Amino acid sequence: IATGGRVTNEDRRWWLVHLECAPDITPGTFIAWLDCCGTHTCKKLIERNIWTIEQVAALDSDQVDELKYREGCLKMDVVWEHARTIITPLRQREVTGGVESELQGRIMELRKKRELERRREEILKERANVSEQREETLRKLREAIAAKKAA
Amino acid sequence: TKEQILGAPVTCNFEYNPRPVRLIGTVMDAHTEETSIKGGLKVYARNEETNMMLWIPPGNPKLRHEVTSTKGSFQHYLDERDKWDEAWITGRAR
Amino acid sequence: ALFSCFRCGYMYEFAVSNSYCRKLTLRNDHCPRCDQLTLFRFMSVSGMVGNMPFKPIGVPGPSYATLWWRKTREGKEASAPLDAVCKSDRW
Amino acid sequence: DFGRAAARRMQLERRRLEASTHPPPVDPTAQQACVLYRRLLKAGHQQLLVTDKSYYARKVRHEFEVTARQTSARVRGIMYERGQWLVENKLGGIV
Amino acid sequence: RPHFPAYNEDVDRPMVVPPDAICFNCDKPIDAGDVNSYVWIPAGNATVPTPQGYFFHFGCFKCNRCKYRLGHNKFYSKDGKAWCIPCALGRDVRVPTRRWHTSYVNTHRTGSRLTGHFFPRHSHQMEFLFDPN
Amino acid sequence: GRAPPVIGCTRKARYAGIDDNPTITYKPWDTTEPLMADYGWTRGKLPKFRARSPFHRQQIARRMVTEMIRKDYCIVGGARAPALRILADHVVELAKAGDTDSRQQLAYFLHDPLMVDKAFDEYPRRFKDMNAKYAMMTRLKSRRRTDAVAMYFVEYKNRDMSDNHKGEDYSAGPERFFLPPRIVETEKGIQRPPHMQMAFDRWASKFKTEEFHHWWRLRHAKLRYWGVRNVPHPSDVDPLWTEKEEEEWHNEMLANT
Amino acid sequence: YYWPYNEDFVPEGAETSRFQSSGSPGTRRRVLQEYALSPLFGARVPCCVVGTLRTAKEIIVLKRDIQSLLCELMELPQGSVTLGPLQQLREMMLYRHGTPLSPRLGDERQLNMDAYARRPIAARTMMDVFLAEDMSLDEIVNFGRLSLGKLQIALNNLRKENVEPAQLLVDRMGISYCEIPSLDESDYVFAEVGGVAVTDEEAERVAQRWAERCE
Amino acid sequence: WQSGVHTPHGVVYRGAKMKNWPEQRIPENFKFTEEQRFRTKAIPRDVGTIPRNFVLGVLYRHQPCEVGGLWEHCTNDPEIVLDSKRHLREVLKQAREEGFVTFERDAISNEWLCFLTRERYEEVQRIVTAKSEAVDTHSGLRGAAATETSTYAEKFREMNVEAKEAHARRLEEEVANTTRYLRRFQQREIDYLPYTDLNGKVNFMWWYETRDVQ
Amino acid sequence: KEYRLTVPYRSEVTMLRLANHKAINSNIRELFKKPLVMNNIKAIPRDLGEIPRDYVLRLLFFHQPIRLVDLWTICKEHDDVPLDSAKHLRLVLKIAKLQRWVYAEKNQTNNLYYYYVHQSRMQEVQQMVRASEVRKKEQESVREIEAEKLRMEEQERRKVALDENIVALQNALVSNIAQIQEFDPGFARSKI
RNA sequence: AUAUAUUUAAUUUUUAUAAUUAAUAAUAAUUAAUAUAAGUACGCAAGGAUUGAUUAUUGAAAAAAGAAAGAAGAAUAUAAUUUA
RNA sequence: UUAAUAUUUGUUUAAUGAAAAGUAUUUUAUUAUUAUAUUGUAUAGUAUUAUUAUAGUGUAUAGUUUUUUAAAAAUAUAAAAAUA
Ligand SMILES: [Mg+2]
Ligand SMILES: [Mg+2]
Ligand SMILES: [Zn+2]
Ligand SMILES: [Zn+2]
Ligand SMILES: [Zn+2]
Repeated sequence: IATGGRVTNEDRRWWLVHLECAPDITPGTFIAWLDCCGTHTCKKLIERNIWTIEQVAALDSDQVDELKYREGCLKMDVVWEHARTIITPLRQREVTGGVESELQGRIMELRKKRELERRREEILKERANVSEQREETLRKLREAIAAKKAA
Repeated sequence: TKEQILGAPVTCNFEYNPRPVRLIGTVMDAHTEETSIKGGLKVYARNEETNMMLWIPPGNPKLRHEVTSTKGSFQHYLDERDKWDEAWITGRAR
Repeated sequence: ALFSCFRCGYMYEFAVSNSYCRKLTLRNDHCPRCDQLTLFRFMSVSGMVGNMPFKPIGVPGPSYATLWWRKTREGKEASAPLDAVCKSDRW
Repeated sequence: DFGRAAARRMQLERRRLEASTHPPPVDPTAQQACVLYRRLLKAGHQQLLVTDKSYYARKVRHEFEVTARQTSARVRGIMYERGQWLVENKLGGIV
Repeated sequence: RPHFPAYNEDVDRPMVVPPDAICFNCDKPIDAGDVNSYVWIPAGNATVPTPQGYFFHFGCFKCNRCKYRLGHNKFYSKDGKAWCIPCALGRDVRVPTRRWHTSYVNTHRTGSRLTGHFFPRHSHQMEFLFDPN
Repeated sequence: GRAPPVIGCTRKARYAGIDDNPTITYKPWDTTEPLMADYGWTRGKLPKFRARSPFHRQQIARRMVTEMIRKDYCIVGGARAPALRILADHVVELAKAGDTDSRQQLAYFLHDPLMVDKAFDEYPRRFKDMNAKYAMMTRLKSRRRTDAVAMYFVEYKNRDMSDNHKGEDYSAGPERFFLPPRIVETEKGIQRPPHMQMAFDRWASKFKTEEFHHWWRLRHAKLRYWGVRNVPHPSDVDPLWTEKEEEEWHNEMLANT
Repeated sequence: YYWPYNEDFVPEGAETSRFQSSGSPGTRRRVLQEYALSPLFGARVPCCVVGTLRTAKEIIVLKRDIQSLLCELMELPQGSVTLGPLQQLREMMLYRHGTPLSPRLGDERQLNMDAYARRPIAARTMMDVFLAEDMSLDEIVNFGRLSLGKLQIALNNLRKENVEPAQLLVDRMGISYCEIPSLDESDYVFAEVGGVAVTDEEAERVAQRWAERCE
Repeated sequence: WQSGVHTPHGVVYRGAKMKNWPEQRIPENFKFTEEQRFRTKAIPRDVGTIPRNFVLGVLYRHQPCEVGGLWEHCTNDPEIVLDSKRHLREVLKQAREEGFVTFERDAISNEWLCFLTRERYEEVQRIVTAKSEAVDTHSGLRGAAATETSTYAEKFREMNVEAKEAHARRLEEEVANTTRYLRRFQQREIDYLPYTDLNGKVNFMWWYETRDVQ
Repeated sequence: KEYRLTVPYRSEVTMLRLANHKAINSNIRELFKKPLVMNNIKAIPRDLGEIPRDYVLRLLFFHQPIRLVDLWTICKEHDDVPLDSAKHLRLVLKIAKLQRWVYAEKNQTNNLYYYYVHQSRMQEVQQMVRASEVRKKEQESVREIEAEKLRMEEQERRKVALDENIVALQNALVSNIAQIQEFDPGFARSKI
């Protein structure tokens, strides 16, 4: 993300609406997922013992200044703003997963699973029954051939 | 990312007269990671006897394509790649 | 490239760049089995160090001997006795 | 060849073993053929609104009488299975 | 055009100089790797004597009966000694016009390198690579 | 949608800007990584100095970077100077990264593993407090007489923060090319790393033999037979290294400690 | 041709992370509507942006004393003023105007309308000043105007001359600029999300859901 | 190597530690992304003379070994030089490439065992004897202590076969106990420094020291 | 002039093709491409005599007859073969024909090798090979006896190895006791 | 198979600024698919015209008034993305 | 005059004994061993320091160390897509 030099409400809304495109991202995921988090930034954060988006969001402005003007992290402000912007829905995902659960429901989850297994069993039962009918028709052909040979 | 997008089946409905065309084709390549007006998507769709390689641009109101796998399936991507390669080499007249 | 020791036949692999084209035929390298400096000869060919222009990283690729040499020391039947101690994918 | 080609050949061999275990479908007999014909005729006369019932019966008779007698026994069984599919799926969209 | 590979791969059966190594005409020890004064003729066989190829000194690669060089650089083993084809076939001793008591042969299997065992060795070794197992 | 008025990648002029139109264009390799850049006359590429081939150009670049890391500076000519400066920046970037892949890449590129080690030892601590532009390029007012090409002095910036080259004076070269470089009076008591000191001592003692004097006189004879002017006669030549000169140079080296 | 991805691009037997919530476009649109109507987290309104002519490497050592003196200037209890990250404005040779990374000037058109030019650069390193989150925008802008006036009076006194918090900020801390940033209007209301119009009742439902999640 | 990112939380390897490597605490909610886990690259361990000799000494102590209990035996060994199970696996792979040890599979228990090759068994025995003599020369004791140790050795030698086996089991379990106790007082620091050989290849030079921790 | 040579990053095969130096373990094909008066490559030393002769004699008396390609494939199928090429096999068979060991008779469209001149000596050599196989079986029985002896020797090795393990663990034990006595001798005095 | 002369195509490098005139590249006798006028006019009848629209054929053009011995990039597409 | 011309441009060495040929001031060229007078050892040719390894033995890892230049046309080679 460019941000043109400063993080704005449009960038925060961008991150918020892109949070849908990452359902498996928890508040405890690694720091390389945040935008503009290069290898230098990630190594400096690991030196600071920062392995988590929560630990990035819990940083202080003085620590961010130290990381940006004494360590060499250019987009440290952008990484920190991204973390602070996305940290609040991540806590909800971790504690309950509200936006992920209230829209589907365990009832619909189990319904989908049961219908999936029933359809998968029916697909094979169709072939089982058609093979049974084929064997029955083969036996009927054998009986008809025996009758014709007797005739 | 590419490693998690390529290989996913895509259901594409294209509004065409007199009846919209409905296809299912796996992702072969993507041109942009995040959403963008130049996003792009490369899809290989194979019908009963027809094999085609579509490049669907994003944001067209007539070309409604949806990714449904939610996952990558790199092995399925490799299988579809080999199928398309064999079909493309076969289709040339000799 | 893949090199073997002249005295014992110990084999190790290492890609050769454009700055070491003179040392592609014969390498004077320390041998771990002989525990001293031995002469190493060129055995099989690897792909390259750099990239061929407008060609992928796989082109050209190693020969069948290099691919076979790796598969005997690291693979399904090779790492199976070693997947029970550490499972290298993990620590 | 390669590892992927070897795996593909092994998968094809397994599929061919399964297909060889499975038998050729069917050569239908007169009794079940007439049963299917009666089912088709009754289903048409039950749900055949705009299509001429006479023309439908003529088409079914023509099929059962000439198409199977012209084609091979395997295709006869394929036609039998397809007629059963039509009976179960409402003549295949014949409105 | 030459129709033979270069840098023969010995991954299937490595051809290395043994620690103990005697001559065929001399039955005396030779230098192992410090000097290439010996002549190595490898063929990938453990057949006695001197498995995975016998060895000759440069000066002694000559026939043992007539003490002369070889015609086409091909010697004949005779009860543990190396003879020449005119000696083995029973013909008369022919003095060569060129060098007498030494033959044209390279050192350290350089002359016998373009022919022998290459990769792959057997057929079951290629299927080991192309199979996932 | 339609196509641009000029379709396909068409070579433009040297000073023509970008077009910013949809065009299927592929790069030869990933030039974003250090020491893997491409040479060309567009702005996205390094200025390709003259060479018989891209392979020869890469060899010249490798020897340039090797000598640059060796003696902390290099006087080059023409379009070689921007390429040398950018490649020195790339080397410093790899050294500050300090990965095993970075070590292996700098070893693949350089001609001297000892110089690879020297770079990875010195440059991190030397340019820890710098963001970019680790090398300085100065266009000299004197030109190479043979081809009238513009000369450029390329060096590294943090001279004082370095272990080697701490206090070295480049206003004038040493008395001999095998002698240690000049040192300012203020930094006379400086000390060098022992491994680099031993390497330099070995390379310098290489030239203290009589076979080198014979090579020197034979080079005089060769260049005189090849038509090169202002080359004296091997009878009039005199050795670069003698006993009394070596004694006083050893005295000065012990003074500089 | 060549495919851009080799076989070893993804290790066999390893699964990748999922890139969307569900395969259903309706559920996708509902989750997108939730995340679009969500309140803007991590968004703060600074009362004033304070800037100095020095560099961030020189101001980091004094950033805490600046916080204390700004608290004393606001006349608030100690620990109510928070300083944002230091932003070093781009050292520009041409000086395009209006850019967020452009160095500030000691003059504005509203201040000197009849002036044929502007005054030279007054700030090169800036920092936002945030109050407590419970404070309203009215109190925020009041404190901002108060600090602006006090710092302007302190700069005038310094210019006329050569214990007060403003005098300390101007002399010891080297602070030479203060501005009031305009309200950010970048976030526009999503009237429709995914083509489906967002009703007032659905917007209130999403607001209540997010309020309960924050609670 | 950290306890949370490279291994599940709660586990720890009782072995030599790397010098100046902080054992920083990783939160429990930490998880890697499926794509980020692929591109992780570990530093190469030391498969050199000291680690291979240590592993060969363990494999000579336990004749034969099994790949499961090999790490436990290495941890019980007093002078452990291995860093972790990855270092152990790399040293095993290097020994297999050099030909010191071979890997077989028992058809009874369906488990992989590590046997010593007949051609290299003599060199392994020589290495073990040299290491024993070095440990004897380095170990310090008074006259009475040396006399008591010699008497105990003579008694263990004069004991029977099964008596010697039971004595060896008791001795190795007491060695395991005293090593677990002494580890709390001192550890083994492994230090490394990369360099490049004349062939342009990058390899590390390693030092192994002992440092007291209180 | 070659594209592979002008390419900035040369491949290993491209660098091999530049190995025109007459040296040990060099590019033999690239050195053979140049004329014989330029490259010092003498004739190929092909070992002839009884060593390949008896081998091909056994392999041919087994089948009697086989074609040349079949003989070469059957030989290559084995592990130890004194023959390096089908041309070497051809030269050995030609020398054997000259010495009246094998004779080649042409069928309707091919030639096959037979043993008719030395058929009695061929059967004698076959019986000698069979007796050598019987002696190999007797040596395998002697190797089973020597393996019982080696099991006894391995029991002795296990005895000395457990003694070495005891004397080593006792040394490690006393070293750890000394260390613990240096640090906190209470535990050492408790363990005695 | 030759630039020697003529003749042409360019150029003489930010010129804040085309256009009073010289000279100068596109002056329909188009073709093919549709559909509408219309199932009209016109024919004894079967039949059945003329016809301005979309595609099809895929391009766009302005001459002379300013300070000149580097790369019109300080070059890895930023007018210095922190910099000792 | 052509001619501000064409042409040259010295930044990286993979190989080993004669004779014809060549006489270039070898100042004592070598310093010695053996034995035994005398005699002679360095550099081709194609009008040249030139597309050039004179193939008489013999075999070999000594790297057995003179090729400028910052964009263009035409030409010369080499490569040159999922079009045919
Ligand atoms: Mg001008
Ligand atoms: Mg001449
Ligand atoms: Zn070795
Ligand atoms: Zn001999
Ligand atoms: Zn002879």
